[PDB]
Amino acid sequence: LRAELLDLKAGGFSIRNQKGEQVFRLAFRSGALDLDSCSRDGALLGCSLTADGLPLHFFIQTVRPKDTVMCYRVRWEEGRAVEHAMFLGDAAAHWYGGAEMRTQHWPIRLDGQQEPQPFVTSDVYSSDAAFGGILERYWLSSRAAAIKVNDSVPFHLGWNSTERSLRLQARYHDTPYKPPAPELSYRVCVGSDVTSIHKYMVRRYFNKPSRVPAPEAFRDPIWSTWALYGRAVDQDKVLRFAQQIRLHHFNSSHLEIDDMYTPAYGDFDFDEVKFPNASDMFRRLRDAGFRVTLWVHPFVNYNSSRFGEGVERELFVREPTGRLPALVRWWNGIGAVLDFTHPKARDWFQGHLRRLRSRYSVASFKFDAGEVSYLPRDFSTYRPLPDPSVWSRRYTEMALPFFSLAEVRVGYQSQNISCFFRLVNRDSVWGYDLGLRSLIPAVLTVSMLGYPFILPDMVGGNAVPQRTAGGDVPERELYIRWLEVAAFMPAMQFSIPPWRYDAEVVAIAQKFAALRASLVAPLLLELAGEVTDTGDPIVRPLWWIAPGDETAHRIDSQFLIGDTLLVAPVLEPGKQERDVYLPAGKWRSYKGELFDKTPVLLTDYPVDLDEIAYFTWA
Amino acid sequence: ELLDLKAGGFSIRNQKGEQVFRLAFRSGALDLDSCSRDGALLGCSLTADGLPLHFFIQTVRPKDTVMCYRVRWEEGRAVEHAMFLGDAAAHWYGGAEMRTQHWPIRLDGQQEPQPFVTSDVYSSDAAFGGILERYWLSSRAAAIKVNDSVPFHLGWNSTERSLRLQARYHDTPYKPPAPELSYRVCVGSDVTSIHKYMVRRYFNKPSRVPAPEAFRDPIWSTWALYGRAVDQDKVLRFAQQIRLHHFNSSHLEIDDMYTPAYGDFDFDEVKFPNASDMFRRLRDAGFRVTLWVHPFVNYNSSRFGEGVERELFVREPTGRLPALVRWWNGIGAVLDFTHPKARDWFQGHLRRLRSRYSVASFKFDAGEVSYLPRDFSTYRPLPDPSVWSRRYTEMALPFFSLAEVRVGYQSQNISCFFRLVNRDSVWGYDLGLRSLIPAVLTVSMLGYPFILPDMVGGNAVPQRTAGGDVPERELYIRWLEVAAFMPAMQFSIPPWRYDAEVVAIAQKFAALRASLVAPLLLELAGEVTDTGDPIVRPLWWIAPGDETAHRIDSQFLIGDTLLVAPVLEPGKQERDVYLPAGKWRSYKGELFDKTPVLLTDYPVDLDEIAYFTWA
Ligand SMILES: *[C@@H]1O[C@H](CO)[C@@H](O[C@@H]2O[C@H](CO)[C@@H](O)[C@H](O)[C@H]2NC(C)=O)[C@H](O)[C@H]1NC(C)=O
Ligand SMILES: *[C@@H]1O[C@H](CO)[C@@H](O[C@@H]2O[C@H](CO)[C@@H](O)[C@H](O)[C@H]2NC(C)=O)[C@H](O)[C@H]1NC(C)=O
Ligand SMILES: *[C@@H]1O[C@H](CO)[C@@H](O[C@@H]2O[C@H](CO)[C@@H](O)[C@H](O)[C@H]2NC(C)=O)[C@H](O)[C@H]1NC(C)=O
Ligand SMILES: OC[C@H]1O[C@H](O[C@H]2[C@H](O)[C@@H](O)[C@H](O)O[C@@H]2CO)[C@H](O)[C@@H](O)[C@H]1O
Ligand SMILES: OC[C@H]1O[C@H](O[C@H]2[C@H](O)[C@@H](O)[C@H](O)O[C@@H]2CO)[C@H](O)[C@@H](O)[C@H]1O
Ligand SMILES: *[C@@H]1O[C@H](CO)[C@@H](O)[C@H](O)[C@H]1NC(C)=O
Ligand SMILES: *[C@@H]1O[C@H](CO)[C@@H](O)[C@H](O)[C@H]1NC(C)=O
Ligand SMILES: *[C@@H]1O[C@H](CO)[C@@H](O)[C@H](O)[C@H]1NC(C)=O
Ligand SMILES: *[C@@H]1O[C@H](CO)[C@@H](O)[C@H](O)[C@H]1NC(C)=O
Ligand SMILES: *[C@@H]1O[C@H](CO)[C@@H](O)[C@H](O)[C@H]1NC(C)=O
Repeated sequence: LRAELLDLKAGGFSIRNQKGEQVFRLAFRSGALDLDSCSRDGALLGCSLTADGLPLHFFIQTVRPKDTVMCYRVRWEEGRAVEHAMFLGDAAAHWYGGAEMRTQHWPIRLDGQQEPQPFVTSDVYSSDAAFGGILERYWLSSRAAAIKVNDSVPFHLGWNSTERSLRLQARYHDTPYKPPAPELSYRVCVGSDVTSIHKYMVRRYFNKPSRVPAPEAFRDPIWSTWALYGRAVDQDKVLRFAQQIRLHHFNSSHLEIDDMYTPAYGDFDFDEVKFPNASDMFRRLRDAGFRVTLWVHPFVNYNSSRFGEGVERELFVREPTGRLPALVRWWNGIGAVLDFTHPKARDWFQGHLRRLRSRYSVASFKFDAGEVSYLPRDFSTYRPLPDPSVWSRRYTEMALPFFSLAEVRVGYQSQNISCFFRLVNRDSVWGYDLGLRSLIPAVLTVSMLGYPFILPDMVGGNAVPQRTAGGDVPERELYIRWLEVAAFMPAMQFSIPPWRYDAEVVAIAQKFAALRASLVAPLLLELAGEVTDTGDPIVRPLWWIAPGDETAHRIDSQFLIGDTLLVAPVLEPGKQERDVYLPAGKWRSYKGELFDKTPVLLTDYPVDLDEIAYFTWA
Repeated sequence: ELLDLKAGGFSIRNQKGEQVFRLAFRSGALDLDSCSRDGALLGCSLTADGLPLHFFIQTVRPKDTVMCYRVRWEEGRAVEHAMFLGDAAAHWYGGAEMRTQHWPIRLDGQQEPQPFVTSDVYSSDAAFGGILERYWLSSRAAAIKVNDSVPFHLGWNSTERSLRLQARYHDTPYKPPAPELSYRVCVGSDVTSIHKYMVRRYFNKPSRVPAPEAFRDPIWSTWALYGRAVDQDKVLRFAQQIRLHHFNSSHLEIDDMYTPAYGDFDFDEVKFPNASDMFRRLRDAGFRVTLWVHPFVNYNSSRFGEGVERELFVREPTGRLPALVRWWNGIGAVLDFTHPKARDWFQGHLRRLRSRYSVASFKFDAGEVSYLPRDFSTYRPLPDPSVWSRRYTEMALPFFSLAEVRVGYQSQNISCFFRLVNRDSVWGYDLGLRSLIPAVLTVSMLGYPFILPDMVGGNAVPQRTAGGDVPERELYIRWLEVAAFMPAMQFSIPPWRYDAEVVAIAQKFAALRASLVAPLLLELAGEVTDTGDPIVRPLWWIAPGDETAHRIDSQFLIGDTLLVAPVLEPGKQERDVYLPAGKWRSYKGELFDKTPVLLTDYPVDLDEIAYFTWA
């Protein structure tokens, strides 16, 4: 059976574009159709029975929303689980989108075998199976086809590398999804090029942020206490850090005071031991020209002076019967988690944040955690969440009153929250496993999902022992190369500072701060103001401007800021040159060279330790 | 044998030809053409709808006078069989402690099968109480034991007078280690013989006897008298007042609340400034002391953190974190008595209280799985959740001599006292005066000889009290009188709360208990170890062929030789008394030797109980 350019068989379907290329192929894996049960009424193709003879609500509806776009609405509705296997295709077909992951490849590459698991916001820092804090049920092909899985679906995702398939599953057994009868539905749209079809899908499904964060956050470096000091942060260390930033002649968007400044997790005011005179600390920081943000989280531990208050006022996520709080474990221990569906728990959280601003003139907050992997398997909330990841959304709404200098590390339809979105903890390693090579794939993936204001975590990574190339801190060359690429991303955050290394590392950092300020920042601010209208990302893949270009489809070592700044950092140790691809148009190099014969690969393009290759539209 | 199997159910007859058991299949019907016989085994492979089935009936003749029928129905589809109680002449005993306790068993209205698990029935007429067994006995000398394997749920239907026996795994605290309903129906010559066979087969006997003074001297509890507000001064004033009114004491039981928070084991220094001195004074005044304990650690307990970190608590289903519970004293965790570490932790605190304060033993309160979460996990798995109650009652074993528990799930071989759940200060069968004999008989039937019928006069809860503030004078006296003849006797609201006559009546019944009742209780207690027979016996125990003895809920036996007939109604100075076969000497000296007989309008004044001794 043919529905426009879609071939339906018993065991699956395939779709072609007008050129006659196969741009989508899908197998039914929880059963087969009985084609004799299928009838066509206009654009609608419905089927009533499976091949085994079970009743079924299946349909394919053809929709022509534009002259150059054909969409296919698909529904398979049976307690029997639904699975369709979406084939990525041959080596020339490259896919983008889905979730932030621990090992982030661009284009998407998933190794081995994974049985479908809940497609929900998880902390992937320790897990290569899980799906990260920022995700969307959206996959885009370099062959100008895209799939959006319906928000209704109790959606689980697996993969099979042998047949290079995504396993799309709807199920209600062994999952944190509740019903408001499994149901897998989605829309496949086919366009003329990858950029056009992407823009159609983004405008249809994702909201835009309508505001821009503080302009200094797109220019001056952010300074975090976390990687430098860890939990042992205190009043003296914060002031010594602030002083050292000024003496080494660096600007600051703000200083972010991290874990731990409270006596217990759940308390909001300062530990009087480690911060004897917080008021004085903030007065000195204000006088020295530092805005300040504070690390906050949705947890109240059992030994918090606020745990009792939360239980009695019922501000916590509950066990399934909805009567008592449910205990959770996070990286800082055991307690409850605040229910952001509950107006009282929202007012309670907000009240403590407004008190910290009122008292200490704190500008905004680092909103840490927010993943449903830190909620119990099965739970209840003041308002029901059949889709559990909507809890992540509700937590990110806590940033709205302080959006201007706020960061969150989760996004579930959080795109219209006009704050920064931080990548989960990068490790001080070179590789794609949360390392230097993960940065461009991860930022591109997040940008694709409609989150323009991206903070790529910490320059040099978090320097976790056993996860650090160089033992104690990231090795010198890793720090420099990271610093360089980080200078061209929308927000830039140091923790382990340049003066931990040597005068040359400091000099390189000062150079990239100055270059960021004069070249990058004016363009970031223009593009940030443009988001409100266009909904286009700030960090763009090479294929954005060269959508018909197979090399631009594959590249993970280069990116664009808007359409006009092309960046090609060195991402390998012991290299003073790299290959640079210029995809289309005329490009002026940082040294003044005019390249007007494109597309072209520049072979062995010189880039010394203290340099990055960048090119501007001509 | 004498079992007729049809498609829709079966019936069983005794050798006299009476129908002693009738059961309907309610989750399907048998295809009789699928049934074949190999010796005593009758197996069937398909239902009437044509579904595959593991069904069998095996005939077993274990004794000359006993025929048993092993039945299995094994299908995720729930199994339900409806057991018919029969006509008005058929009377049934056993099952669970209930809020409204009738004898024989009477269940009103309609109840969908619900989990047959240890619950706190104080506020609930549907639920099954802390002491229960899947065991039902007929006055027609038939009994059923439901297999321990069954994920067993019980309902009832008063219209057809049926028990609804259900096996299901959906919406229940039962986990599997495929629903399965199996049971054994045994038929004997008389109700007492068949009961003794079933008890010896299924229930263990306690091999030890509690402290002899617990069967003689009254127990004194602070609970109904003082409530939570109990203090060091109040405990000492109570102890003094017991001595000044010339009463003996087995021991004084200090109840809720003596700790700063629930989960702490040592004394609140505010309400008990010098606990050591309090216990020294009580010891000098000749008082043994027991302490109220429970399996909960509240979130505001200084011990909650320790329990979380050492993982001593019942967990949520994934078995990683503690699960919070609500009980009558707030929100916290519950200790996992499947966990050796949590058992050692609990025991350690109890041994410290004995070592420090010379406390004799403990009141082990709660223990029902209705205070555990719907779905939970434990160090060792409990596919049958009520085994948690068993594991909690094992905490009494080292202090059994003066211990009480209020739950029993195969806890019979734990040689401590078993307390009825809170009696209310009312006359009726809803935890009132009329509930006492049915409840004690029901518990005795399940192989628990050492029974404590809670508090003389009840707990005096406002809105659940005949007389407002305390139980009305006549209720207190009648309760006191029947309580004097039960295996253990516990006052809380004391006689001197009322008047000199109530005190005098209490002193009389204390003296009578000491000289008549206590020597017999101790003999029968020592006999349990060998016979496994209860102390408190129904009239039908000695008169098993007697239809009147089958029905009576207002009389009981201590052993075979002491017959008790208390007044259980306000404004009555007489009652009808039934004497079964044999010769009886009344408390006034009258020889009744023309029996069985109904004594009509037998005089019993306010300060008296009717009792008779074998002659
Ligand atoms: C992953 O995909 C491969 C290829 O589709 C699956 O392997 C096939 O399995 C079927 C049985 O259903 C065999 O008859 C085929 O011969 C297999 N083909 C190959 C190339 O191995 C495999 O089953 C899938 N794995 C999972 C976990 O679903
Ligand atoms: C911001 O984005 C959120 C999330 O998509 C929008 O919230 C949805 O709004 C519609 C219309 O009111 C509701 O029916 C949905 O239930 C909302 N979803 C959630 C998860 O809250 C919100 O309206 C957006 N606001 C703007 C102005 O863009
Ligand atoms: C006391 O009673 C308990 C419970 O009936 C007995 O424990 C059982 O012992 C059997 C056989 O050794 C085990 O297979 C069961 O697992 C135990 N059941 C439970 C629920 O714990 C115990 O053995 C009895 N002890 C004595 C001496 O009578
Ligand atoms: O503790 C402060 C720290 O928290 C977050 O990182 C933690 C992460 O969420 C865990 O998965 C990991 O095991 O532990 C990390 C801390 O050691 C946060 O992302 C980080 O920036 C910092 O705020
Ligand atoms: O509070 C001590 C008290 O506890 C027990 O009785 C409680 C019962 O378990 C609850 O169901 C009821 O709602 O509240 C009762 C206390 O008010 C116990 O049985 C009793 O003897 C005493 O120890
Ligand atoms: C997607 O979900 C919406 C809301 O549940 C529903 O109306 C629509 O029909 C679904 N689409 C398909 C193709 O099943
Ligand atoms: C530092 O801040 C000052 C004041 O806003 C500004 O004029 C200057 O351009 C900034 N320099 C850099 C390198 O960011
Ligand atoms: C009762 O349960 C036991 C243990 O699971 C089993 O072996 C036995 O056969 C069952 N009895 C019947 C009658 O099904
Ligand atoms: C109770 O039994 C009657 C008569 O046998 C029957 O008609 C009725 O449906 C039963 N009720 C329930 C709730 O099963
Ligand atoms: C009370 O206890 C005393 C001292 O042990 C004992 O001699 C007496 O027989 C007991 N009397 C009663 C009525 O319990």
